Amino acid sequence: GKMSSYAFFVQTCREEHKKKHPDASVNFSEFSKKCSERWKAKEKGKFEDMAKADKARYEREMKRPPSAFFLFCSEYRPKIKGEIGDVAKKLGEMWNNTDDKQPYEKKAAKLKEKYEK
Amino acid sequence: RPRQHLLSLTRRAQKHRLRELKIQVKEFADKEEGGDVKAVCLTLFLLALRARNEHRQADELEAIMQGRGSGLQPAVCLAIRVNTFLSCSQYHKMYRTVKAITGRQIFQPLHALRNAEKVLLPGYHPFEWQPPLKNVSSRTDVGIIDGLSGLASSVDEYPVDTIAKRFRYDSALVSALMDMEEDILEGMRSQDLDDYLNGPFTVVVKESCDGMGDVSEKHGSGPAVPEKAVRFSFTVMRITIEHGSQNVKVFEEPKPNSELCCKPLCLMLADESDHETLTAILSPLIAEREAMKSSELTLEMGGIPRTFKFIFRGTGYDEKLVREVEGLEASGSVYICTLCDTTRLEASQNLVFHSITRSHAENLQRYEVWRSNPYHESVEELRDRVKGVSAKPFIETVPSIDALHCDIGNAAEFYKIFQLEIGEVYKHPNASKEERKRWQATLDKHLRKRMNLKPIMRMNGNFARKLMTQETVDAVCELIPSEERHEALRELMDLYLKMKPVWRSSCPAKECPESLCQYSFNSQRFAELLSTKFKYRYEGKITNYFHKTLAHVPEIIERDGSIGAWASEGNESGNKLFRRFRKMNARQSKCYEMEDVLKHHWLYTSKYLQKFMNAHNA
Amino acid sequence: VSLQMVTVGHNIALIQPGFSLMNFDGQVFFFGQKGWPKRSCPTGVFHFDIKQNHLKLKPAIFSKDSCYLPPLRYPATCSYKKHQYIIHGGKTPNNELSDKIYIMSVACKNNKKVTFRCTEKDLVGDVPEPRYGHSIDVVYSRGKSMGVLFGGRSYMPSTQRTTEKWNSVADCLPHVFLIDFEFGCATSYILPELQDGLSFHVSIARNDTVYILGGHSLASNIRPANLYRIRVDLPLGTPAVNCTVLPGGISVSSAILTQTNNDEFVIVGGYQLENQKRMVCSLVSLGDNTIEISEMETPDWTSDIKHSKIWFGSNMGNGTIFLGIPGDNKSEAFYFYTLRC
DNA sequence: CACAGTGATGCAAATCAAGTGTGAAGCCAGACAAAAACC
DNA sequence: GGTTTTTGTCTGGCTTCACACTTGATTTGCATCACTGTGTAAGACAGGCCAGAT
DNA sequence: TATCTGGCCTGTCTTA
Ligand SMILES: [Ca+2]
Ligand SMILES: [K+]
Ligand SMILES: [Zn+2]
Repeated sequence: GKMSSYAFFVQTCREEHKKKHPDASVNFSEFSKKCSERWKAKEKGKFEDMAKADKARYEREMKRPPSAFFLFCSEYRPKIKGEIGDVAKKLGEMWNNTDDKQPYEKKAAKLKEKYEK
Repeated sequence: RPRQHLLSLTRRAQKHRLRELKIQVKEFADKEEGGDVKAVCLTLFLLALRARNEHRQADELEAIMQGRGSGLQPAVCLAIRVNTFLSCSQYHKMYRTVKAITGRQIFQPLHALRNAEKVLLPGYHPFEWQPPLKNVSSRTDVGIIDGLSGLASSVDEYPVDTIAKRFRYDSALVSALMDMEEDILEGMRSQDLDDYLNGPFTVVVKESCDGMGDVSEKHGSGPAVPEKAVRFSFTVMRITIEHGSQNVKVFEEPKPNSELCCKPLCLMLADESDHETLTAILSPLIAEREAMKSSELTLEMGGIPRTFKFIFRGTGYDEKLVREVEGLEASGSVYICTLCDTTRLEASQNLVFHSITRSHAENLQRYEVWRSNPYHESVEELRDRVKGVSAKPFIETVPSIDALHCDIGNAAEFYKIFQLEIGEVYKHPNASKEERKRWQATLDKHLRKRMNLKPIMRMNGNFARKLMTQETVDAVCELIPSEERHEALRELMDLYLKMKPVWRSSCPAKECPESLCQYSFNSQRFAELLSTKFKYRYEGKITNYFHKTLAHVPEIIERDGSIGAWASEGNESGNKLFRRFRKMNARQSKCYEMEDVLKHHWLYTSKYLQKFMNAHNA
Repeated sequence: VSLQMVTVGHNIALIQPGFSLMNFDGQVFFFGQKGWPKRSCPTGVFHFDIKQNHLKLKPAIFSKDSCYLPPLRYPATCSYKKHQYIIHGGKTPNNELSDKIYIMSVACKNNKKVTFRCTEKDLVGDVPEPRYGHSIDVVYSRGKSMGVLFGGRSYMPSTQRTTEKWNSVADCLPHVFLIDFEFGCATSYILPELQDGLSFHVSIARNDTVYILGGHSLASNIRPANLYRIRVDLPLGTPAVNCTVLPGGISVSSAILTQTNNDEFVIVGGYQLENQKRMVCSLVSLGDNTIEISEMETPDWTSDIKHSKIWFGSNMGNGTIFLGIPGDNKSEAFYFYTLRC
């Protein structure tokens, strides 16, 4: 974005308010009123010259039951938490290293007929 | 800056133009509708649309606020493919274009339709025969089988000049029944019977067979096949159940001669006249069929095992093919009837009083008499004794009448009477060939002027349908001087049109009871008219079909209840599908044409697939 | 050995592969028509005479006491010495194999028209199952006459036969069959020398011995280059059959055999391989105890015969063969030649 | 160097479906000011 | 220039969403194969033959 | 007499 003179004015006012009132949560609709009154010929010149610098910056910027691996994975999730993408890497390695997966595939075999029907 | 159109503006820009109306809307919602700006704008928009008669946009927005997904189940896509005659290659073009323009996969891709086909084709459903079928494999996953059935083809053997594909008969029947299951259940229900009732159902199957000419041979390597085909088909005609001491009509085919229900069983490229190749290919089909007469098919329908007994009726055969396969002589012979032993001369003198005596069983005996000559007779006496049965039958047919070819032959005959009544042959016996040609030319030109018929080389069903009317006799009378013969022609056609409905309607008893009642009476006066006022043509001779039509129509009607429904016209209509499917629904190569057409022709005949196209007509 | 083209009459369609020719006193006759007999010729048997390279097929009639045998393809045919012909097995137009046997004999020859007698011969004992592509010959031993029958093919037996392979064919067991026509009984012999089944071979019969040449074995699918001698002894007691292999045998199936002179025959035609026709011809010289097979000069075949995949023929009798090759199709289906010796 | 198919095959490519918390994008609020078109 | 309308910026936190990997299995996309049909009647010109013309 | 154009016939050639 590119910032107008009035906009730089508003940002500086917000900074002053935050340093004066650290524990204070500003309301938006009241702040625009008081800021607009402050804006409404010498105070503004600083902000006016600041705005063109911002313009230059803008130029630079312009240019189905689960797979047996899933069933195994889900149960081993808590242990890994005790030890997502990282968890899945660990799950896959240990599953690959493991008759070990015959029971999980049997559960999947019961589930496959149920999916089909 | 002239105000742009509202739709062009960016979100920020349209907000500023409507912020005045937006705040006004927030009031109305808090005041009247509980602060539901969403629901009050949705309703105002939907109502703005229908106000401008734009219901489709409103209705779709409704379906997308509800959010329900749109897609067609594969078996429904299949039905749309099969029944609108789209090819997979063409359907693929539609599917691809729909998915890319709507971003949604409304139609399914071809691999899933190809999977939905599997249910509908023979070999998918399990079954068993008690007792097991003789000489038939009990395997139940047999789909398309080679039609040569292991025919020897080594260069020593007889030369194999045909390609053929088929279904195993039983395996096909099973797939037909499973296709009909919903119509069998609904048929019990409407007869107030138990859905789960499983008693001995009985299936009556119409069997049809036909040769085609003008089947072009493809280029490319293969057997040098002849340019003809043969088709064996069956139509499921009715199913009754035995509930008490009643036979309850669970199902009867509404449209018995439609291509929709003539199911293909055997496609071969071969000549019906070539007996050696014909028996080689169809003998396996007949042996499967003989076995099924002696067994009961137990098959699982809706969770409950059911038993089916089968009756096979071969009636979809033209006379020429019937004579060929039941060892009879060719249609020129003196033994004109395939239903009785009468002689061409006898049929002209008596005309009407002849009963059905021939049968597949009798013909088999007579061939054996022919072959063995047990009274050591002369060939004349031998032939007289077996009444022309001098070859061994190989296919069992019902002794009946094909209404299609009957309708055609008879019209072809009348067309000839018309010519000879124009040359006044009743009065002048001798006429030159040139003098005869002009009689036909006169009548041809006149049928064009008065009836809008163009001349055709070979007689047509629709021509016959249109020619055999009293209005056409009117036309023809404008060319005959003598009104004594206007009378004769009018009567002859009145009698014929009193007779025709009997042998063409599905249920003469319900549809033309008085025509059925009077048939024996009407056929007598028809016969007498030919004998007296048409002596020149019908003294000492009669056409095969005039005989069949005058002498056997009533007995057939009481033995079977109908003639028209057992006609070939449905299987003939199937040929039209053969030609179309060979061009537009098959791989175009000699070693896949027959099977691709057979499988896709079966799908076209599936009632489960047809039902999806009457969904609109709930 | 001159090759000669032949023209044919209106009923050229009758002639098909598997047809048979029989010789009665120099008059040739034709049997085994395509399709069932028609009202033009009810017997299916034709006077087959070639006059100036034009062949006319004319119908012949049967005697009152005759059977009307069906047209048969690839039956075993034999000549019996009073001259008569034996037909055993073969295919009917309905593709059935007939187990029957028929005898063809001249009944009457008034005014150069022949009436035939066709009688069925009943056969009991060890009857050979219905067959085609098999040889049958008559041997003479010790003033006694005996019929020999060997090889061929049939369909699977009813127990194993299935509709899906309804037409599948297998070689018959290679049992030599003695068949005495006088009594109507048949005796079977199993021999160690004859282990494989064999069909479409040539059979030559001299005195008490029959030579088996070439043929094709379905299980092996080989056209073996073997010669088998089979001697039959007819003593007062039960006859004995002894077989001998004799190397130097021709390798050919479906070959045609003609007799040029007493004791010398020519073997022409047939197939060396499924796709290779046998263009050479062999000469057989017979000795009371010896058989001689000699290479002879090949005939001047035309480019049609050379490039045909299939050819079929039968022996006319006076050392002349009637050959046929598949012809152009719209015209006539087959092209016929006559080869003289 | 005609050309748009004709259906089944089989291999590549996409997709699925589960676990949760990152950041990114759009949005609201009042008031005022860039740009970009017209008298 | 004066005037009219499109597009914003200023802020904190609201939601919704896509993404983050891995594994095995489905589901889609796509090229491949040898072959299809639409090309599909009548006039020009020569040379032999014999009757009626020269 | 002794030829002699013309139709007539068939059959091939060229394009469809
Ligand atoms: Ca037909
Ligand atoms: K129709
Ligand atoms: Zn009759």
